[PDB]
Amino acid sequence: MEVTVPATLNVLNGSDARLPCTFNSCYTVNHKQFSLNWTYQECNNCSEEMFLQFRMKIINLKLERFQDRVEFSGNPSKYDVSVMLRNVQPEDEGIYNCYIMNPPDRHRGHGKIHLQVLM
Amino acid sequence: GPQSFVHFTKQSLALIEQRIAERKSKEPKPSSDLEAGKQLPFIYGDIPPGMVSEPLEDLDPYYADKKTFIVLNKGKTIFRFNATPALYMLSPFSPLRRISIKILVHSLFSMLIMCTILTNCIFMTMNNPPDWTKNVEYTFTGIYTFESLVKILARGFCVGEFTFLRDPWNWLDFVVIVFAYLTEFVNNVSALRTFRVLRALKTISVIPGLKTIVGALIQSVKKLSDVMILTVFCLSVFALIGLQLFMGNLKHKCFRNSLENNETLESIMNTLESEEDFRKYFYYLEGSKDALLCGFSTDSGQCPEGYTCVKIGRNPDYGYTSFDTFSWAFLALFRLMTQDYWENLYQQTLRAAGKTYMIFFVVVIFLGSFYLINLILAVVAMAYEEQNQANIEEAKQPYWIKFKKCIYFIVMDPFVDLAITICIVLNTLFMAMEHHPMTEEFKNVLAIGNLVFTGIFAAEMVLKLIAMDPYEYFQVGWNIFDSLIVTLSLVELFLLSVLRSFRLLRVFKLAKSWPTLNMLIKIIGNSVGALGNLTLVLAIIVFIFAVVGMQLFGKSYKECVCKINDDCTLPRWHMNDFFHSFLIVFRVLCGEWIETMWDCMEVAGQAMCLIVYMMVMVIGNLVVLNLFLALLLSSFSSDNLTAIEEDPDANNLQIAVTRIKKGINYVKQTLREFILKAFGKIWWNIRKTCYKIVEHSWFESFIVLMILLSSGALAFEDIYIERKKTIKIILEYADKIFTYIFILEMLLKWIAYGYKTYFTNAWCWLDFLIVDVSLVTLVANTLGYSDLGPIKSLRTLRALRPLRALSRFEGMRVVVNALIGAIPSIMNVLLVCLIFWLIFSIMGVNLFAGKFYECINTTDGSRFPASQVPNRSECFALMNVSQNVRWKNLKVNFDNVGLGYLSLLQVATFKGWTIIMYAAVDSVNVDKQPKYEYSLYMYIYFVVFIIFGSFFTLNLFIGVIIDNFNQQKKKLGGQDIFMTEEQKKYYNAMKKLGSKKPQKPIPRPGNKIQGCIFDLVTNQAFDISIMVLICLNMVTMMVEKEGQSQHMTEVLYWINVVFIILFTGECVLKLISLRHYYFTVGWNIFDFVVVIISIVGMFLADLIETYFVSPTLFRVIRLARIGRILRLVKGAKGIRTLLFALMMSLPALFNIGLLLFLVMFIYAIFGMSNFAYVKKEDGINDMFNFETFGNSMICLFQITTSAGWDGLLAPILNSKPPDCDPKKVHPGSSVEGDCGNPSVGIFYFVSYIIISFLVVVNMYIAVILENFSVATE
Amino acid sequence: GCVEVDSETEAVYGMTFKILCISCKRRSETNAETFTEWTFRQKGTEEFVKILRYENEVLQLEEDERFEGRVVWNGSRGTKDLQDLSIFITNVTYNHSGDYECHVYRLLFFENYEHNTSVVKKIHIEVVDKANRDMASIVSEIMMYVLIVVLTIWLVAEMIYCYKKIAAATETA
Ligand SMILES: CC(C)CCC[C@@H](C)[C@H]1CC[C@H]2[C@@H]3CC=C4C[C@@H](OC(=O)CCC(=O)O)CC[C@]4(C)[C@H]3CC[C@]12C
Ligand SMILES: CC(C)CCC[C@@H](C)[C@H]1CC[C@H]2[C@@H]3CC=C4C[C@@H](OC(=O)CCC(=O)O)CC[C@]4(C)[C@H]3CC[C@]12C
Ligand SMILES: Nc1nnc(-c2cccc(Cl)c2Cl)c(N)n1
Ligand SMILES: *[C@@H]1O[C@H](CO)[C@@H](O)[C@H](O)[C@H]1NC(C)=O
Ligand SMILES: *[C@@H]1O[C@H](CO)[C@@H](O)[C@H](O)[C@H]1NC(C)=O
Ligand SMILES: *[C@@H]1O[C@H](CO)[C@@H](O)[C@H](O)[C@H]1NC(C)=O
Repeated sequence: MEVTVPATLNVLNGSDARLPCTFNSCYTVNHKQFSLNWTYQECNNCSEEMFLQFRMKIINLKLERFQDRVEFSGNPSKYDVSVMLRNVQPEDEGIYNCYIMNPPDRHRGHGKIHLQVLM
Repeated sequence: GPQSFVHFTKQSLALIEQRIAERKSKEPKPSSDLEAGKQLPFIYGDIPPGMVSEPLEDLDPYYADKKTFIVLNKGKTIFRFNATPALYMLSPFSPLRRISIKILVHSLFSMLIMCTILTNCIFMTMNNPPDWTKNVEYTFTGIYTFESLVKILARGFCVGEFTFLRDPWNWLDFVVIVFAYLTEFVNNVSALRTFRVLRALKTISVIPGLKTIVGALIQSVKKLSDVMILTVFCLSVFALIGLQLFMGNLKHKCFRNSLENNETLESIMNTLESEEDFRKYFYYLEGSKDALLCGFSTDSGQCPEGYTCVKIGRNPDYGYTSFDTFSWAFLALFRLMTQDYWENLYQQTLRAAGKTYMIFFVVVIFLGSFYLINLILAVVAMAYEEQNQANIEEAKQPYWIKFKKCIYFIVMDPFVDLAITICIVLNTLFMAMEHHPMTEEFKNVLAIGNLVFTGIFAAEMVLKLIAMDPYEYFQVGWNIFDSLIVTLSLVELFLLSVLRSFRLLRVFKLAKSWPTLNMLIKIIGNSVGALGNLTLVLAIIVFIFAVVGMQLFGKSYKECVCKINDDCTLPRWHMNDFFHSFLIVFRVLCGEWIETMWDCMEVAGQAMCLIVYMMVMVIGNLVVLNLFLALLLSSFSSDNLTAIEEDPDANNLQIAVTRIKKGINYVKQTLREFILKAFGKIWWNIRKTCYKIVEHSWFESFIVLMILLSSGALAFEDIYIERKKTIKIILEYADKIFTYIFILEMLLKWIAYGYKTYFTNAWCWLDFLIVDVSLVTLVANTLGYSDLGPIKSLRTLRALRPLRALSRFEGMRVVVNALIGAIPSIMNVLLVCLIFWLIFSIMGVNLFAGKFYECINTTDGSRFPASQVPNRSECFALMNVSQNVRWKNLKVNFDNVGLGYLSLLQVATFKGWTIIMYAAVDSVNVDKQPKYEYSLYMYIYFVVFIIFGSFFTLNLFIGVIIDNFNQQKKKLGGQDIFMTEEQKKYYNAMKKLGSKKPQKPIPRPGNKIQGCIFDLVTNQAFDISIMVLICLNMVTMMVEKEGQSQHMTEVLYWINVVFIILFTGECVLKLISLRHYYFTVGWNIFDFVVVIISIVGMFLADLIETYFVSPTLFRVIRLARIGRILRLVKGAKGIRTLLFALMMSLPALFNIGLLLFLVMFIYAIFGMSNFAYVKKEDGINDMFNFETFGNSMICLFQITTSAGWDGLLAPILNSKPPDCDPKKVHPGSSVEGDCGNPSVGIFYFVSYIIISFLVVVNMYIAVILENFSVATE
Repeated sequence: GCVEVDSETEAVYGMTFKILCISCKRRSETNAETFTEWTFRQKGTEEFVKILRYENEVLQLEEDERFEGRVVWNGSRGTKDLQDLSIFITNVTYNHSGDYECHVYRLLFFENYEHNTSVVKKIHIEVVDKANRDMASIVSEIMMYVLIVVLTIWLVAEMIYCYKKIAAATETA
């Protein structure tokens, strides 16, 4: 299971950030079986906050720290699971993690993005 | 003259300059014996010390006008260089140039390059390499670039002739180096790694002798153009026929009758994705990946009750087995022609369409699958014989001496060799007495016997080494061989199974006194002797293909593994690593390429897998067939040169038997001497009239008709005869009348001929035996003993009644005479095969005796994982708890030598070998549960056996049989041995059609418009236009597919009608132009017939699809369109000759097929008699069994090609519970039990496949070969 | 395997008789649970009357004077997947002549599917006092004998004619 994510993503304050998380699993993405776990952590050792997931439909938990600024921007049927984010605040700087499981695959992938807010 | 060795100097350059000036003012052939890469002519003698590896004058006077020079190498080889400065910068008189020339000409340079390439080919065989191999690949790139640099410095890059780029292999070297540097700096990784395999092809360049072999192979492949064109055309025609007949038929499935929630077939099919979901709506057999196929006809497959047949879903085998499109039909027809897993397609098509469609498969198998392969073999054979003839023509153009002498007297006596040969035979027979359930005392006696035998051989070795010194002992290859065997035996005694089987090679010492067993040694030695380069090229090609397949598809096989295996584990055959890639390539060469190609496609794409597999098939089979034919022709032709007299120094065995017979004569004479000292005119007319009646055509015809009727009455005794009581009674009384008729005929022949004339005749003996069996059966039935054991068993011999037609039919009697003549050589080669296979059988017993047992779940047939139930004791402990557990064994295994023979036969024929190989590689030990691929490298045993037995043993078999046929033909006086005297006249008249000169041209008519049309129609432009129109019509017929729109169907119909109009118009033009001269040409009247058939077929199909409902009749009638595309033969001279060869070989093939049909009929009757009630397992199912004459003939035609005979024999090997039920009750019959007879089944199937091999392969090859030479002549 | 043989149609008075009813499945590898019921319409009557039922290896005879103590099971034994559903009359009388029906109730067990089907087989039984010979057997024997005699007569005629011709030619020579 191969997951392609940028190690560092630098965006300007007040701009929109698209978090590129992609994979190349051999089997077709069965929406009845696909599992997504998007988590955010302020640091590598910090705990992860569960905020976005796919079980059967894109479900956004709408955390207070993200408000209504988090939506889905990829497509599982074409192997893009990217997450968009409007008007990136300086507080949005941190580490974003995408975890993907795509049955009947056995290996479980993990993509990590460090989002940086520029002045 | 040796003074011509002058150095290349400035005066030489000035002379070349003045000569080029004269050449410019001027505004032949170079010497072949002086050409570069060869040795100097012997006239030049030895090289003086001062001129080796130095610029010399061009020794060829041809190049006296050009700036070219010669550098001579130690070892007497000549390299032709260029005197033009390299790169326009470095003159030939330069230190760099001289050093580079010396380096290039040195042999250590070539040795280093060969070692480098062979080392890199080892690192190529790593699926994932360690991180430190980057340094090694950098070292390899550095060595390669240094070699290329020294070549460029020595001979210039691309400046004039004799430069670096002028050699085609230097192109490959340059491409390799640029690819390496590009992938190192600029950077698909898999494609670059697959390009790294190109560094293996440099073995051809650096190893001497391989370049010529590759060139010869390419020249041979240039000779197959006509055969390839004909093969493609025939496959296209058969694919179009199959597309017309079976389009969409493999999408039939059994669908549920009762549906809930208002759901319909479309609604269900729009939601299902998984096989578990499909299994709830379609009927699947247990442990199957595809839904059961059904049919709408009476003879097709039957759905269960509550299921109905419908055309929906996907085709079987991942969707790859179908006739839905021309491409898939072409793939299926290529598979049929190569006969690779063709029985599965046979059974699938029969189940889906009907059993009357076996005619298509009969025609295909006996017209393409055999004739095209034999044509390919014949053409390659002639290419090799022309190459060999050209090669031959060019070649033509104090106290110790007492003991020494005493032991020389003792051990060199001829009787000693006879005693040693007897000991060898006894030791082999003693080793062949090993089985799995062997008691301790038997093991002890075997060990003691083997110890005694190795002691005897060692004592003989010591006696022979003290009789003469080692300097004379070690001078003979036989003594070296025996020395190796004895020392290995001693090593094993001091210390395995393998070393125990090593002593078995001593059986080859009988080759001295066995002329036929020496042929096997000659073939094997040639394979690594004269043809060692061909074998090496084959090995290099196989290595390259294995590496390429691994590099391309190994990662895919591991990522997409759940697409091809339910457990998400790698299958048995994959390409994830080098050994399994090589196994796949070797299996393809064996001839199994479709089952692995399906998984290849599933994981890594149709285009890539198809390209790679087709390349492997074509190139590997070309090289393997070339090696096979080279071995055959070399060993059976070049060995016949009368080198040495027949045993000039008589062998010790011959001297021993001569002394033995002399002593026998002496003893007989002495004993005879000792015992003698101690002590009516009307009867002749009766015989004459009996002879007149018997020898009459009316009598012969009546008896032949009776034979046919009595033979045909045997086919009605199905298992369904209890429903036909009138037919039963009629057939009983018919049996009585037939017995009376034949008894009367035999009495008449007795009185007509005389007892001596009758009984010195094999045909009369056969008739007498058959009528005696019939009379005994009739008498026993009359006396009431109709069920007395052996008397009841004697009734199955009624299947031999058809054997009375061999003497009646001249074509069958003609073929049987050839078989009888060839019998002795068949026995010889069969004995050699048995002796050779005994070694492998004993080795297989020693390796796998008793290790094929396993503990299975009977419900699923799945082996328990060895973590639980690791041995048979735990298997029994689990059986005491569960109820569906069993400690099972393979039915065909290596438990003794007898069963090892059957295992070896199944492996050598490639039918059922995979089960044995899986068991062998899983085997752990005795009373131990097998583990998956625990003994992985047991595949090497089967690879080595397949090579040595199946390839060399088949080479020997074919060589001996064709030699016997040639000797028979020479004995007859150059007369065809497969044709009757009446057929010879037809053949002679028919042979004259290939040499008639063109007749006078048709005169122009009188009418002006008629003459103008004549000039229009007699034109090459007209002929070419007609040919391209035929090609376009063929394309429009190829375009048509399954599920096409009604619009496309209508436009295709209109296009075809337009083509019909065009061809009819051209026929009318030719008719009105040529008047009545048109019908004087066979091709012209063939075109006329085709035009009429096309018009009639179109009208009839339109009628049958409008005023009638009959899709099958419509499909069959629509086959008349193939006539419009069969006309491409007219303008194709290359394939017309091959078709004429086929037409020339038809009369003998007819007789061969007649005999084959008689044998198949007899075997079918025997099969219905014996195996009609065996359990439905493996290859015996509801549709392919021995319950009916039609079913039996279908199965027998299937196994005539040796396909699925393992799967048909497997249900018959059951003889005891819980495999079978001896007291099973069959409703509607009095027969009890569903068990088989293992001995009868083994004899039946082995004998049938041997007969099929001896007829349908060997006579087919001989007939096709001779008639292809004739058609070619 | 299973072959659907039809029953005989003539039973002799005072002896034993077996009434055949074989019903095979379309596919022999499928599982089923089968039971049967036999009805009987005596000649001279118009109504079919149930006489027995067999299920789960127990035969249940209805209270019928004509068949009490005369019918035993003669079909497939030891299983619930009945394919031979024959009965056996141990003492034939004149009350056993009429039309019989063999109702077969088969319940196939498929994957997530059960099919409850039914078959009916009709057997007409006529009782006699003496067992008649088969017309097919009679005509077959007659034709075999006439064929034997015709062939022998033809051969003897040809032998006599050829012998006389050969003797005449020889004595002329
Ligand atoms: C040269 C070729 C033609 C073979 C010549 C004969 C012998 C070299 C071999 C071939 C087959 C062998 C036989 C094959 C099988 C058996 C059965 C085996 O006994 C069993 O089957 C034991 C089974 C049990 O104990 O349960 C004893 C050896 C024997 C007779 C073998 C004895 C030696 C034979 C005759
Ligand atoms: C030329 C003649 C004399 C022999 C022709 C056959 C050989 C190619 C065979 C016979 C013995 C075989 C060997 C016998 C034993 C083994 C051990 C086997 O491994 C095991 O048994 C399991 C080891 C483990 O995992 O612990 C792997 C194959 C190998 C090397 C075999 C390789 C192939 C051999 C050499
Ligand atoms: N090596 C090998 N040799 N011969 C055969 C063979 C056997 C019987 C019939 C046929 Cl037609 C073949 Cl080709 C085979 N299946 N495999
Ligand atoms: C078909 O649909 C109707 C409602 O439209 C429903 O009442 C009915 O139960 C359905 N059919 C069955 C037999 O389930
Ligand atoms: C086998 O099973 C029976 C019944 O459960 C049990 O009584 C007996 O002890 C078992 N015997 C062995 C040898 O396991
Ligand atoms: C049938 O029953 C009658 C009356 O009981 C008896 O006379 C006759 O012998 C019986 N037949 C048989 C076959 O027992």
